[PDB]
Amino acid sequence: RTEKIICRDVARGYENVPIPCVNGVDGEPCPEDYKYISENCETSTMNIDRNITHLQHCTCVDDCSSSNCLCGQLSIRCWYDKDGRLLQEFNKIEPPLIFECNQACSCWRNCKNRVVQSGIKVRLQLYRTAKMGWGVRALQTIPQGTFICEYVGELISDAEADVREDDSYLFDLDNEVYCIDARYYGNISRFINHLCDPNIIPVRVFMLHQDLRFPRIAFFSSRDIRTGEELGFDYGDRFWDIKSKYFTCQCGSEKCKHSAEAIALE
Amino acid sequence: IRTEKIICRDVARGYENVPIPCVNGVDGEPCPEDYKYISENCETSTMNIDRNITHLQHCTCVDDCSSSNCLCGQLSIRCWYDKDGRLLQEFNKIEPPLIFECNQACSCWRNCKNRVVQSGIKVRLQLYRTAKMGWGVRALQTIPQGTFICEYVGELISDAEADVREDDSYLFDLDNKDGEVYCIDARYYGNISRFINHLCDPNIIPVRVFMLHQDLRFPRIAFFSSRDIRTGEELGFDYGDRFWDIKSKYFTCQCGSEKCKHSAEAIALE
Ligand SMILES: CCCC[C@H](NC(=O)c1[nH]c2c(c1C)C(=O)CC(C)(C)C2)c1nc2ccccc2[nH]1
Ligand SMILES: CCCC[C@H](NC(=O)c1[nH]c2c(c1C)C(=O)CC(C)(C)C2)c1nc2ccccc2[nH]1
Ligand SMILES: Nc1ncnc2c1ncn2[C@@H]1O[C@H](C[C@@H](N)CC[C@H](N)C(=O)O)[C@@H](O)[C@H]1O
Ligand SMILES: Nc1ncnc2c1ncn2[C@@H]1O[C@H](C[C@@H](N)CC[C@H](N)C(=O)O)[C@@H](O)[C@H]1O
Ligand SMILES: [Zn+2]
Ligand SMILES: [Zn+2]
Ligand SMILES: [Zn+2]
Ligand SMILES: [Zn+2]
Ligand SMILES: [Zn+2]
Ligand SMILES: [Zn+2]
Ligand SMILES: [Zn+2]
Ligand SMILES: [Zn+2]
Repeated sequence: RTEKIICRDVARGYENVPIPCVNGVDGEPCPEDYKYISENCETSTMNIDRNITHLQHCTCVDDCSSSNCLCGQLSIRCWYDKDGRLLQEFNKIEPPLIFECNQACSCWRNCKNRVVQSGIKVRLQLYRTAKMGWGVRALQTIPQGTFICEYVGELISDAEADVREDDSYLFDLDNEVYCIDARYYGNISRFINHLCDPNIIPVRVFMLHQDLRFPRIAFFSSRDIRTGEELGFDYGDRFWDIKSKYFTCQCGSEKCKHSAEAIALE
Repeated sequence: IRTEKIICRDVARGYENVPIPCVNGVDGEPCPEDYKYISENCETSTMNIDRNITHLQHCTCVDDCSSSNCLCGQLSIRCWYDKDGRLLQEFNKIEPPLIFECNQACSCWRNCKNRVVQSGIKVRLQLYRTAKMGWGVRALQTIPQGTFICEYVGELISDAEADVREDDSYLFDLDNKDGEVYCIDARYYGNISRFINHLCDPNIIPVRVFMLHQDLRFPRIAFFSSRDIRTGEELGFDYGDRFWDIKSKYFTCQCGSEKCKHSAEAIALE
């Protein structure tokens, strides 16, 4: 069975690079039961605080590579090396909040503290997996620490999330608590699966606003990733505690945490 | 015999598609820094802009949105951009129509033909010291008629706020004929447009445009060339008789055109 290219770019040109879709596994057509968006949307009054005088910002006259950058200090330090990658000493288990530079900073748009706001740079592909439906994999080697993509979707309150009947695309910001629901509106990140041996991590980031209701979710590689490797992050125990009553994990890792065999041993 | 100095390689600090340098060959005035350059409109208090994605009108096109089926074109009466991204010749240059560009709710691609203003500055511009009008903006290249130049960017404020500030040197009135009145004030936060002088023989026109939202209270202001512009020519638009009927009480127009309407030479004729 050939691996049919079925969409040249599921992002319709909204990302820096195309995201093709292929399926060499079954007959499932290119997913179209959602609206691809590259940035978060709202479907009720959120009124994100965008008051430019409310932004904390830096006064740097360099490239914001020094430890005196206020934006870096709000992040404990700027965690981006010279190439835009997270430092090796970055805490991949309890990631800090990242405050990037913004439109109030005196620095230039290309300073060292602007990785997530500059968008996707790696070649990704939406593909049909063997056991998990659609997935996302790398079309290039990706060094550890590289920004992959943002979890983009519909901004909704925790109360609205509690009413909705499909939480398969719901990312809880864990702040009043708000969520990103990618069920109806989403980007490439809604197709990234759970892996008990993840290779990307979510990190909360502020960029062009600092409304603490709405951190933005940035995925970075937690290790070097080989070409063709599926991308995945740890959906978390709360997800699998709820979803256990319906299905079990198919990641096939020797340290799988939620497989039938694994849960049966409990 | 003063030589021209380059005093900033990009007043936009890299926020635009292209750098916008500033030069002075006229006096000792340094690069203006009494404002904050921003590439997009800002808020200093809650405007409650309607950004509900389900309120967007959008098209269902699969092509490059060049057909008459495109709803976004229809909302503008038609799509007024030609294949090159220029406003059509028959486009009304007096009371122009609202332009509704395609948006994130449309099914078309980000590169369709109805996305000129949201794609940003493409022509090469220069901030320079004029002889009689302070700073101005001039073209570094030929600019054919109909080309998008830049957006009037600044701080969104209410009518009542504008009336408190009593300073319209950098104030653009959106002139919403229906309901709530808002202004763009580029005094404190602005982009290259704040530096565009008034000309009695103008070569650009402002056009109200909607892009990522369709809150009719907050059209965005897009400047397009109203004629072919030659390299070196200062850009300017007609500030409007209302501006001068207020300001001529204080100073006269220095555009120096034979068709000047606000000169001292012409102020004694009527
Ligand atoms: C589909 C999306 C992946 C599953 C999704 N993850 C998250 O919400 C989530 N929030 C957070 C993290 C993570 C994985 C972190 O790592 C840290 C944090 C960003 C601070 C907060 C999820 N978990 C759920 C639990 C119950 C009901 C629905 C659920 N959806
Ligand atoms: C300094 C900024 C350029 C002067 C500025 N122009 C405008 O507001 C303005 N609005 C409009 C157009 C124009 C020039 C149009 O061509 C048509 C339109 C876009 C529908 C509405 C101005 N004029 C004023 C008159 C009185 C008090 C303050 C003022 N500010
Ligand atoms: N490790 C996993 N084991 C089994 N199913 C998974 C796993 N990870 C993701 N899934 C499936 O994918 C859903 C989560 C989605 N966000 C991921 C995209 C999904 N695979 C799709 O094709 O749309 C889950 O509700 C599961 O149906
Ligand atoms: N036609 C004109 N004649 C004389 N002064 C003008 C003319 N057009 C603009 N100006 C001056 O520039 C102001 C408008 C500004 N938005 C333009 C930039 C301004 N020249 C500056 O140097 O900052 C006016 O209040 C005047 O001070
Ligand atoms: Zn800095
Ligand atoms: Zn900063
Ligand atoms: Zn910076
Ligand atoms: Zn597993
Ligand atoms: Zn269309
Ligand atoms: Zn459209
Ligand atoms: Zn379109
Ligand atoms: Zn004049």
